[PDB]
Amino acid sequence: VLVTGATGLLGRAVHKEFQQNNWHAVGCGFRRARPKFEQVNLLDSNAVHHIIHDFQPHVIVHCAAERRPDVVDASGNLAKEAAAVGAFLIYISSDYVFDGTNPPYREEDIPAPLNLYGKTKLDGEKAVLENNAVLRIPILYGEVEKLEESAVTVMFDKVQFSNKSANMDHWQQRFPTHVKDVATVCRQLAEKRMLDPSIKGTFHWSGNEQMTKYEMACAIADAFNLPSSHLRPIQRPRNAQLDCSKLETLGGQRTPFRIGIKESLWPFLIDKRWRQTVFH
Amino acid sequence: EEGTFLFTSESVGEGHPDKICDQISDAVLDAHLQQDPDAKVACETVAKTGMILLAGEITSRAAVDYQKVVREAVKHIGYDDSSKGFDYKTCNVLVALEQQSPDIAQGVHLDRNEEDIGAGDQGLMFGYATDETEECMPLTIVLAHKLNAKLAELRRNGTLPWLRPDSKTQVTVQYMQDRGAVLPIRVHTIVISVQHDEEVCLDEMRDALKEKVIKAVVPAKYLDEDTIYHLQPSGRFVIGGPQGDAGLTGRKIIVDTYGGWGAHGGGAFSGKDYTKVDRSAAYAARWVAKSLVKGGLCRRVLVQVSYAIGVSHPLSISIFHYGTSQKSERELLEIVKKNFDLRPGVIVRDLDLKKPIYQRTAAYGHFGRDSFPWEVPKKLKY
Amino acid sequence: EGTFLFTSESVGEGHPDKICDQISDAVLDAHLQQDPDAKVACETVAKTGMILLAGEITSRAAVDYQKVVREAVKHIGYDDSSKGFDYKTCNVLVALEQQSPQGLMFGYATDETEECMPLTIVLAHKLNAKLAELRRNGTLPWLRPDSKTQVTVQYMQDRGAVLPIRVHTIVISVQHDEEVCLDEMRDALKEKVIKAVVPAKYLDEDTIYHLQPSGRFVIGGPQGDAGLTGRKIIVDTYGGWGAHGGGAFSGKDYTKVDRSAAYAARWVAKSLVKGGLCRRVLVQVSYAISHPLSISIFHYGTSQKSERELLEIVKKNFDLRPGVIVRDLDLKKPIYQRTAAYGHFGRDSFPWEVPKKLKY
Amino acid sequence: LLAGEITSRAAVDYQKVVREAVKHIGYDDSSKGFDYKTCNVLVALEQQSP
Ligand SMILES: C[S@@+](CC[C@H](N)C(=O)[O-])C[C@H]1O[C@@H](n2cnc3c(N)ncnc32)[C@H](O)[C@@H]1O
Ligand SMILES: [Mg+2]
Repeated sequence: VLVTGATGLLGRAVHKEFQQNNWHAVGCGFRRARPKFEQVNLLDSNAVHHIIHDFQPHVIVHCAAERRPDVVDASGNLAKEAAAVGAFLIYISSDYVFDGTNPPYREEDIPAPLNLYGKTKLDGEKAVLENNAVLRIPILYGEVEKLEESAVTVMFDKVQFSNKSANMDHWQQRFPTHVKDVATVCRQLAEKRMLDPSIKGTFHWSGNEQMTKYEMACAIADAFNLPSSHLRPIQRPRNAQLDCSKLETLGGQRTPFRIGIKESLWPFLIDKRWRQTVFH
Repeated sequence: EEGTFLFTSESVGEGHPDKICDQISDAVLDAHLQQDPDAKVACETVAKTGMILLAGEITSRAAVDYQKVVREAVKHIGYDDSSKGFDYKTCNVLVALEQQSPDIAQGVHLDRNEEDIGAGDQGLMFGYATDETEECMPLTIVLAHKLNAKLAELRRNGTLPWLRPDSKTQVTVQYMQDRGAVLPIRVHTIVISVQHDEEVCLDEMRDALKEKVIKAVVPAKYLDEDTIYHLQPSGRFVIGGPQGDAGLTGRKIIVDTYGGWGAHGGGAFSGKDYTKVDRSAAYAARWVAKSLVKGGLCRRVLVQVSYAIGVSHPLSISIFHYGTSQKSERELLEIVKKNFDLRPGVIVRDLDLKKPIYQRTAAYGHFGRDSFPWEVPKKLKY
Repeated sequence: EGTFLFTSESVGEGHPDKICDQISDAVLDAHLQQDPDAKVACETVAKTGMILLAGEITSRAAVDYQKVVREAVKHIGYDDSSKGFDYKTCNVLVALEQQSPQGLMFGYATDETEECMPLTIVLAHKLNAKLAELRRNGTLPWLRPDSKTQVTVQYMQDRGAVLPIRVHTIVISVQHDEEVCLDEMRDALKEKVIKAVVPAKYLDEDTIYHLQPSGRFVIGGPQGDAGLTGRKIIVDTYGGWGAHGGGAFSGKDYTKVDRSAAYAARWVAKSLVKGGLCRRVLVQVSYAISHPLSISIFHYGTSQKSERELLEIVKKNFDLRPGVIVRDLDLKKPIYQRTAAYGHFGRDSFPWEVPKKLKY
Repeated sequence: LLAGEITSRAAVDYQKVVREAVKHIGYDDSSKGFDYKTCNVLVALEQQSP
């Protein structure tokens, strides 16, 4: 039960989800991993080697961490030694692989992205797949420690401050997905594969709510009973919806956005932030 | 850097003279309670070279041998020989105890129903709670206490028979702010000084402290290679406790509570019965704070209450949740009003404050400890 | 509203613990006035007819402990047995051990009063002072030295700062003679003490008054309640506001960092507020086993500048090495006895209470 | 405990006098009932100096 990027929004969700429900879970990350997670750098080869060859993991989850641009990696190392011990790797990936024209993009569809973050995700999939899962996901939100941990949560300030108006992108259709919903999906693709092989090949998950930046902003405002009138609608895929078929075909989890984003963003309410000092 | 900050809390052993006094004071409270549950007790204690002085006011149907009680407590602490700087067998015990003032008695508890008895004093009191540990206490103060507790346990066990009772522990932790909550990262520094016999070499003690004390108490997660260890700094400490020093009841109020976190209203616990709200309301306030954290209404909370003498009800109640709750601070206040009744006449029953086990509270903190009634969270109905 | 209440208390000079603090610092003074480098840890204990002095002293001075003690008790007002205590006839016991030849500390300041102190404690302090003044006046001749006050203020949250709105509740208990009646006393405390100390704007018809709530306070001073040095540390400081690490002030000399660095930390905190750099602030100082290892500044979001920026501003205006602190604050001079009542902070007379103009 | 009235110019260390006398007498350990090293020494002498 090893989780990478366990200090990130996604990884903290994964580790939580396993450990509470009948697993001995152990996460890791480069930046500031201790005290809650055994510290490990991915690009340090002997470090990666030690903990895997020392822990005896049933399953591994490589989480691609941090968001916000919206404008490198060799993950092959992992698969070599992931499979070396009796366990299978789940490489998390992004909808920034398809062009965003013929939705809903299928598991077996052919990818065609553009520039930074586009194909740079495929090279990791190549490296993982060759030498022996690839669970793609859309834009993520969740219970963030800082607003910049999610491309959804950064907007919250702009939603609150009416005094200055801002413009939100209505161009790009997306499916904001609670990392916690992904956390369970990941627990389900592991809970079963150990019993029912041979579950691998490229996979797709996503929530069922279609939204744009502007609609997400107004969804957030209306969740907190706030004024949204100051919001203004106006190389990336137009709509790369993820055809969530295979894992849905088996039999996932879905948290309604208006409840999940409210649960996640209440601690960043202006009034609460003022109150968040060490001493009264 | 990130929102990182250092914070230190300290604790002391039973041999520290301030805590010797606290312990004695509570030993006299326990002695009185055993025969008179309604004993009025305000017993201050003073320790000095060769001397224990009891001073204060007690009204009790109990009959108590102050000599025995004082000397027996000094025995339990472990000062039994001139070589240790103090001996219960041969020390000076002086007693300056009078009756509680009638003017207070009439104005507080005379001819009144238990529920209507006024606070025994004016005062202000705080309760604090924090999800950074299972005990809902600051890690800094929890480690500080436990370290001293480990030392005396090992002393009594015979595993370290070169230890004496006086000890002081400081614990510094590197903390991260988290949306009003606080997160401990690592133990920055541990300082340990403890009294010892003349026979042992410095390097055996420092070895024992690290391997046999610190590692038994502090989780490996919090320790690392940059963690600074000052064990027995400046050598010496062969003599300790009251000898060449002076100590009093009520001079470790911060050590007794939250190691610098939360807040404090000045009032000292030891030597006082439940009608002294410095203690009873403070225990109550902690019970409230913890109940809110364990009940999931917040991650961190500070509670204030105040009282006037001869008045049953709190003059004021205040809740600060450090923006760690979805509910407003006024919502929490409202929840507190309908689940708690903080008159000393009612708290005594809720927390059972006539039992003679106050001497157990006189060291290693009054809060965050198993089997204390104020540590058992009340389920809230809202 | 988004309002809240907060309470702080104070005590008079005749309160037994505060007696003990005053003597402890009168002792200190008497030593320093003879010996600038005298080391002092003087505990004072008070109970019916007894002042016990205890602790450790390294000094070249020879002090008449009996004159020191009796003069303090005279000053405080305990000059007859009918008042429970008399400097003329009391017992002075000395157990001091003379010879001849690491820690958090907190400063706090708030712009809610001119004195940069929480309004709660400021009013509580001042209430006790009007009592002593009026007792010595002979305006209220039935007054006696032992007293306690408590102020609860209703506050507003305002962007990290705290905004006093009104005085919600006031408690005054004061020792009195056997002549005066209860109604007269209560009528006097409200009209002559409270209305002379609390600004009118904060007093309304819903303000609750617990005046002589005990009903009788004739027995008092050490007779009423044992007193000890160092048992009013929150009254000495911030009245539940800010923070406190645990050390008593009174009876220690400047070489005790519990005192001298605490005074400095306030000095800094009060400089920042009076420099308009922050509406309110708490200053932390970890000293290590030299300059202070770590310093945190919590400006409560009430400063346009960052914490690092405020730190730098602190570094180039303040020397916080114990040695330098005593020079800057003139701590070798023997007038600590004036600190031991009415709180150590919030009075212009003290070096640490005079804000240093900041150049940054 | 030392009690009584003294009028004099000397500055006596009552610590040393009391402790050194008790040492001479031979009370130096708790097993013996009394010890010059650890005993309380209380002074209520009322002294002046004309
Ligand atoms: C309530 S008293 C006594 C504390 C404890 N309850 C006892 O019996 O000793 C503590 C402080 O309150 C004040 N006080 C003493 N007697 C009082 C009385 N009869 N009425 C009101 N206040 C009093 C004095 O300032 C005293 O130091
Ligand atoms: Mg104490």
